[PDB]
Amino acid sequence: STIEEQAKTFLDKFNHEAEDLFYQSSLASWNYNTNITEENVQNMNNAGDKWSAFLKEQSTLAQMYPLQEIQNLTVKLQLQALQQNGSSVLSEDKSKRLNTILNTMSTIYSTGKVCNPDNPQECLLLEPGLNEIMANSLDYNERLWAWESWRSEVGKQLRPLYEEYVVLKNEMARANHYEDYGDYWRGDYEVNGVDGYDYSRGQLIEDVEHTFEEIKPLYEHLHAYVRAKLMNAYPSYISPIGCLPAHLLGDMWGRFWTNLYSLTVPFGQKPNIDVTDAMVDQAWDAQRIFKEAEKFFVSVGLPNMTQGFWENSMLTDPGNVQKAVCHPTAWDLGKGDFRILMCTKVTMDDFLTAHHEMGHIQYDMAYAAQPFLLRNGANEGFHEAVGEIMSLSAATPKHLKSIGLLSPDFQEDNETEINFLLKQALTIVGTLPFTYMLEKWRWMVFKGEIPKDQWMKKWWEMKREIVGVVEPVPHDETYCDPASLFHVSNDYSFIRYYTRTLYQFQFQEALCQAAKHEGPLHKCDISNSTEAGQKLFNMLRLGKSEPWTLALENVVGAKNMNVRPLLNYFEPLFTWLKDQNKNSFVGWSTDWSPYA
Amino acid sequence: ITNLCPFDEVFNATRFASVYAWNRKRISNCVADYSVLYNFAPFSAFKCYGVSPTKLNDLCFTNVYADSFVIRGNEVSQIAPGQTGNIADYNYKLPDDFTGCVIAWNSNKLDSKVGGNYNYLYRLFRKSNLKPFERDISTEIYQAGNKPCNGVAGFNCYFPLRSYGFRPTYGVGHQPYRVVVLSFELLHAPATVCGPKK
Ligand SMILES: *[C@@H]1O[C@H](CO)[C@@H](O[C@@H]2O[C@H](CO)[C@@H](O)[C@H](O)[C@H]2NC(C)=O)[C@H](O)[C@H]1NC(C)=O
Ligand SMILES: *[C@@H]1O[C@H](CO)[C@@H](O)[C@H](O)[C@H]1NC(C)=O
Ligand SMILES: *[C@@H]1O[C@H](CO)[C@@H](O)[C@H](O)[C@H]1NC(C)=O
Ligand SMILES: *[C@@H]1O[C@H](CO)[C@@H](O)[C@H](O)[C@H]1NC(C)=O
Ligand SMILES: *[C@@H]1O[C@H](CO)[C@@H](O)[C@H](O)[C@H]1NC(C)=O
Ligand SMILES: *[C@@H]1O[C@H](CO)[C@@H](O)[C@H](O)[C@H]1NC(C)=O
Ligand SMILES: *[C@@H]1O[C@H](CO)[C@@H](O)[C@H](O)[C@H]1NC(C)=O
Ligand SMILES: [Zn+2]
Repeated sequence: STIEEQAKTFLDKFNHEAEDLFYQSSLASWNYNTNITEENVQNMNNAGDKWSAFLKEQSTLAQMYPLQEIQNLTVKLQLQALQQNGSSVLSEDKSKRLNTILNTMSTIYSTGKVCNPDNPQECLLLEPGLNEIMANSLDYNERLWAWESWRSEVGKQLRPLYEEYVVLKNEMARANHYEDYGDYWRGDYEVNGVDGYDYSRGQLIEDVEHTFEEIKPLYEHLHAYVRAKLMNAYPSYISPIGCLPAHLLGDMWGRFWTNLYSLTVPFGQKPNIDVTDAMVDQAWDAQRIFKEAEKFFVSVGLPNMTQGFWENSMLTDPGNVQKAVCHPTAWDLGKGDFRILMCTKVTMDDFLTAHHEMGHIQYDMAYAAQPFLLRNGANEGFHEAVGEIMSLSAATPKHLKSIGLLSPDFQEDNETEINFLLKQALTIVGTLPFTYMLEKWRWMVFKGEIPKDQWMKKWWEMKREIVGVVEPVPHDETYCDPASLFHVSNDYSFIRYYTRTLYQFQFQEALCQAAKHEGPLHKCDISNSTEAGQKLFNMLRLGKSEPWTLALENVVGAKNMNVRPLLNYFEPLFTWLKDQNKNSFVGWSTDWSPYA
Repeated sequence: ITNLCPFDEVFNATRFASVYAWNRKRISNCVADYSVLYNFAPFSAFKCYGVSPTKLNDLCFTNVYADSFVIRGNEVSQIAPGQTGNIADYNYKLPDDFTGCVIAWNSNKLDSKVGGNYNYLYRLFRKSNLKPFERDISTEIYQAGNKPCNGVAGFNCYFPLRSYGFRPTYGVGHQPYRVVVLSFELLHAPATVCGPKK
């Protein structure tokens, strides 16, 4: 008699139908990914097409419930998730144009090659073949050639594509009751209906910036140290007072400064903890690695792995007569089907990635009890953060010393934690300014403070200020530098990594406070701590059934994204950098450029 | 000993019924060997809500009913007095004064198929909850809405029966489970079924 109960009945039907079709689609996708063949592709495409058609039919059926008279948070949230129009709101011509634009950008990025006028038979793609130049070469001129060629052949050719993309996506968002496509992306964090836990779409902009003004000291000192470690590598090319040239960062776009570790290592004599030799001497296999991972997860208090996970998952490469995807992934096929897809080798990195993926699977198992639409992380940044804290706590010396990979005689001299924290900061805090600046630039482009006449002019102006990276060549408006990245020209939000990076350390510090940790934060192991496991599981089992602020309060104790745990993690490194930065300028001046 | 009950047929039957069309077998007059109730050694749940299983083969009743069907793994807990859910409400309801046993065992190897065993049904939608020990096999369009359905399954007009699509790769909570519930009717009549004469 009321809309709220008809909606409940419709959701009851939809949950079962969607669960069936989603399981079929996921099973087809898994069968393709482990058994790359010809018929598997057709099976996967048919399952995906059926799932998409069913989803569209249910979406157009759910519009008849106005959602205004549904005074139940769960039903209203499920219908709101199911009622999204998406690209089906514009004209058919405009939707087809947008789809073609997206497909063209994705293909041209995938098929992106480099042309060498010196030798026509020197074509390289973004595949690691080109990546060794931007990750291992020690030549300024060669790195400049690679950078300029990539920005000239791919970046210049994606300018009008992105220009029309912006207009089409803005029209889509405005037709979807959003002032911007950037507003559409910021809607992944919006919470309404529950008092005290309300969180606004625009409130993200003033929070991400607010947590970035407290990152500037640590990142500035890290940038100063890294720069100081590059004049010796690149003489008369770094200009200590100036910024870091764009093509010397150990990466194509400077997203992670991971490859700079071999050049900016604090103490060369002391090595890093590498238990790969120990775990290959002790006759370890992939099965043993995953058994140790579930032993860790049981010790912290979470349930062990399902019996069907051990027989259905693919943990070792079947590459005798077969093909598969080397990407380590965690699969929630639905209806109690959990799997892990990775070609595990005997390596410490494989150990950490196994911990991370099994953390993903544990989160999936935790929220598997929720309805189909509410079976996801409370926001886009919880899956990856929850997975990352597992590898964060797995790599500590007191965990390897316990499981036997590190013999119980290791001495942790204070020079080694500096190396570890600097290596981890070159990856973690070295990407926060880039992520923040890229997402801010893309938001401003979408909403409109950046005209098409000044797309490049702002992009470097931000890059010379927010992240302290200076371009080596004066790119004109023909180029499109912030379109060469994988995520930007693929319909992917990028602030997810920023929020994930902050949530990682928030969760880690919360579970350390629950585990009665004593020393510094980077030496934390949450094993054998059922309190930390229970505290984490309280948030894990929620799924999307509760606002992400409430879920964050269920572990951290504060309903806001805080950067203080991140600064607490790198506090010894921050002190060492502050001491080491003496007799060297800290910061950068934007009024410098290598070309001038 | 040549009066054995047909239990060895109901437990070992090669075709169990759907939960909405659960099959009732009347054990009328023969020697009830309740100690042979171990056809499937790993019974998932053999729970007696009346006389204890040790004393089971001692009492004499006038009639026994065996209600057999197949349900989901997490839906086994709904086969109990005073339970709620799809099975208890719309498919199979046990009275709070139930006197008998519930024997559920996993049958993943039997009632599952690689492509999906769409042979078991359950009533997802019903106007009102079932009364204890009464069935509803009708397939009539459930009028969730207010406009008359006219017997056409469309908007706000749902077909009441949904299929358990069973696959061997499911989790133990979604794998098939064969359930036989024995109700021991003791009435104002001579007790025909008796225990073994051991
Ligand atoms: C968690 O507890 C376990 C045992 O409860 C400990 O790990 C080792 O367990 C073996 C079992 O035979 C024993 O040698 C010791 O109990 C432990 N060895 C060492 C060197 O500690 C350990 O306390 C914890 N394991 C971790 C943190 O990985
Ligand atoms: C799965 O891989 C196996 C090889 O071990 C082979 O049967 C075939 O490539 C795949 N199966 C099917 C049914 O295509
Ligand atoms: C909202 O609906 C769900 C599902 O029917 C129910 O469990 C929940 O209790 C309802 N909310 C409130 C506040 O009762
Ligand atoms: C989706 O399209 C329908 C069609 O009229 C419209 O009523 C609705 O406001 C749109 N947006 C939603 C459902 O978020
Ligand atoms: C997982 O733990 C449970 C105990 O709750 C038990 O089934 C067994 O010890 C473990 N099973 C597997 C498959 O690891
Ligand atoms: C800590 O490290 C500093 C240099 O980083 C060193 O001078 C000092 O001796 C160390 N403290 C010890 C070894 O206790
Ligand atoms: C029970 O069924 C099996 C088939 O699963 C078959 O051996 C026979 O019908 C029965 N077994 C007996 C009576 O021992
Ligand atoms: Zn991942």
